[PDB]
Amino acid sequence: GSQIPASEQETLVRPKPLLLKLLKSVGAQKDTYTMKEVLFYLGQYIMTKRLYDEKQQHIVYCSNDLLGDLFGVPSFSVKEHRKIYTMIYRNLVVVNQ
Amino acid sequence: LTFEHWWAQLTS
Repeated sequence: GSQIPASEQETLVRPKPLLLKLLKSVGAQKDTYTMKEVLFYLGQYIMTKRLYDEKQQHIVYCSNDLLGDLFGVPSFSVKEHRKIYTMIYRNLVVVNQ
Repeated sequence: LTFEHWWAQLTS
């Protein structure tokens, strides 16, 4: 299933300002998280704003969203696990690996 | 097929 090792999913991170604001918009309460929590809130964010395509729900559109500015892409496929993590890492600092 | 189905696969 997941293309990301479980151990990496437990990496402790400190999101940068903009990403932090995005997570807090959906309930996030901390300054540091594990990647698993970052991915949880990010999912809630996309689900809530309905950024995914209705017909092909793995396609996410973000050209007119803060998420687009954060990922540097107009859209992406949820199926590209490694690519999503890579885009996420540029918006945070790794605390403990 | 749903967004959450696909999204849930990223996490083990």
